[PDB]
Amino acid sequence: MTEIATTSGARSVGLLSVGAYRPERVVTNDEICQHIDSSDEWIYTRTGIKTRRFAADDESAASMATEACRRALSNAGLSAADIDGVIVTTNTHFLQTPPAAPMVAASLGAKGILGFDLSAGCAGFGYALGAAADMIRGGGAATMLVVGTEKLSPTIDMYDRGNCFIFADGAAAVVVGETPFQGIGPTVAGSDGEQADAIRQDIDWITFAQNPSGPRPFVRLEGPAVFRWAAFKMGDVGRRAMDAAGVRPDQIDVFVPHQANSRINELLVKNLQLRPDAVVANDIEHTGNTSAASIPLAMAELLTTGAAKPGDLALLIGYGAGLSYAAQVVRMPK
Amino acid sequence: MTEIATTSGARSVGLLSVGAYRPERVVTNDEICIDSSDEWIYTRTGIKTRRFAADDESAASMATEACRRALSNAGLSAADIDGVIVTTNTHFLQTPPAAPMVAASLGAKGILGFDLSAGCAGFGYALGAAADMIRGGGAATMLVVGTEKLSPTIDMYDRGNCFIFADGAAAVVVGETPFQGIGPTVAGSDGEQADAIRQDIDWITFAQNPSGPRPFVRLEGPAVFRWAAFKMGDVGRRAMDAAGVRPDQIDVFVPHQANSRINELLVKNLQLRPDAVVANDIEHTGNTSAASIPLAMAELLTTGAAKPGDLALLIGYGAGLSYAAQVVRMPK
Ligand SMILES: *SCCCCCCCCCCC(=O)O
Ligand SMILES: *SCCCCCCCCCCC(=O)O
Ligand SMILES: CCCCCCCCCCOC(=O)S
Ligand SMILES: CCCCCCCCCCOC(=O)S
Repeated sequence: MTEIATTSGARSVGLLSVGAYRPERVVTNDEICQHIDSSDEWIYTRTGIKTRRFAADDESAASMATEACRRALSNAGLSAADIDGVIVTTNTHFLQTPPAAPMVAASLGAKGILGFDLSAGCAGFGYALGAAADMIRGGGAATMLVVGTEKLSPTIDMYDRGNCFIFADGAAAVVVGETPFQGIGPTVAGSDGEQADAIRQDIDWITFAQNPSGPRPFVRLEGPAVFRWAAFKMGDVGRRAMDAAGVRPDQIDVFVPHQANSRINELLVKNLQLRPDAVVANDIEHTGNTSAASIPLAMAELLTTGAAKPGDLALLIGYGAGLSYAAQVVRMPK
Repeated sequence: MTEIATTSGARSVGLLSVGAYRPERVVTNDEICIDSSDEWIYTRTGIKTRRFAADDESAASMATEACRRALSNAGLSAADIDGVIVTTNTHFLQTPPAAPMVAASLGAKGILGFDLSAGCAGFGYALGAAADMIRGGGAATMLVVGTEKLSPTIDMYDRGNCFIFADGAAAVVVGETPFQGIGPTVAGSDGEQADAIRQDIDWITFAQNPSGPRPFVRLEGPAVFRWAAFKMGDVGRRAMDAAGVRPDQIDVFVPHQANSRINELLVKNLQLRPDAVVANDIEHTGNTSAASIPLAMAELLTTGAAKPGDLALLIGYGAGLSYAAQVVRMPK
């Protein structure tokens, strides 16, 4: 009797730019050997990390996202008024509400634009990019920001000899809009809810809030279990992502896995059967693991250093918390 | 150089089914006092009773229950679903996310998913994101579930809001339909009013100073009333417009169940048919935030007021100052 209208947008969409923010404070391996019993040698060998970035007390996941978003637009040659919507992916927004997106949009002077927060561990970016590209193609928006942002510092147990030296702070943003040629492939994603406990906050905020003066929550990590899972399962994931995009492994110029751990990633590369000269992102060396923020920060570093060029066929695999993953083939931004 | 494939899913996508979960325990107006009354609370809010989830229940647990039912009503098993989006404001864990757990609990542990946070516009956005993913080729059928557990967030001395919030979850199955079943998403926000609805103290600042006060949900009634009542009429007009439907065509208005008086003014402004049906689940459900709309859809469908395939305007509004709207067809 009646018909609901249907819309459509751009066919091809891509990473118009990347913009990275990294906090002033550089915390060395040595400067954590205080509260733990190990060396710089030890930490570096098992993780790949040399130094990491720590945000200041007044800095936040939303402030850092804003400064990243600000830089992204500059690199894309656009102002806030060109943006139709922003998606924030984070694990360290410390308010159940309000969301971060609207605050960010307002900070940048695009106060009324659409936006939500996407939470999916370190698969957030892959999912957010997916949703963005999907929204623009459907005609929901034309140009979008997607920003991985993280203030992990406050959640570290400085005595937790298993993960204290892994997490760090930062934010990086990309611009997604119409492009001459297809620049973002299909999103390949999934989960493993059974191993949800592998990466977690040990105490929920409500339990804690009812008994405040007792032990406070921290980020907890079952290393071995997350290693085995990432290293033995993401190899296939990436192949599903290349297969979807219709690309051979030997065509990937740039590998940007989530910066969880250097050993893991090394193993992922060998598995994926890439070219001997594919550029594998290793930002983790001086950035540390920045969760949902890692992939875009990885991209930015590879471009800043000139090891990757704009237009390079890249493969992104995000993996981590909740045991979730998201992957896709893209063209390098900027 | 080298091509990247351009894929495409099914063009037309709708709501196959709705499924609701509401906790056992009924908390009556009387069972909460501040300095108020049954006739006081019903006048400003439209609430009579609300439901509270038990101490062993969660956002995630209710979501699963809701999904499981949505799945039953769809005539589908968890193996038919390609992904789940959980929209919530009360999953009290920074990580891991709720979606894979719900996925695990449903018995489809492998499927994709995430948590989408956008105040009470969460559902509008999550529905949008779903249809978009299905139309794009990344999923054939999906669950969108709104879940909420606001009981522990409420401050019993807050004469402004303590009687407003409740617990509950409701999910929908989205998938290929003979005709277009989800209108174009119409959304936006007002960042400059982020504090209108907020958690007064962040979790870390609280954790670093536990001898101070604990966080609670704080609300600026007046500012939230002005905004919602006098802006969301336009949003409704923009959503009906995108859907290529006239106001006088709408069978069912389902605004977010924030406040009956807000929603009362909205209906007048929207200039719908005298016989348009208005979501009032709030009377006995209360404000369940990101879950209100699907709950209201299920309540209307259970009640007979809304039939399957009715034309329904959805308008989600709330925290962050975020809004999301669409014209959908009624499921089941
Ligand atoms: S993919 C990496 C996810 C782990 C970081 C998530 C944020 C910290 C976890 C919460 C810790 C806390 O604040 O208690
Ligand atoms: S759109 C509804 C806005 C209020 C619901 C958001 C969750 C409650 C805020 C958190 C309060 C707390 O810290 O417990
Ligand atoms: C002593 C070995 C070092 C631990 C290796 C496990 C690394 C997994 C960290 C992944 O966390 C995420 O952010 S995901
Ligand atoms: C000026 C009269 C005040 C009435 C109280 C307003 C209630 C606002 C409820 C907030 O809705 C949300 O879900 S947030």
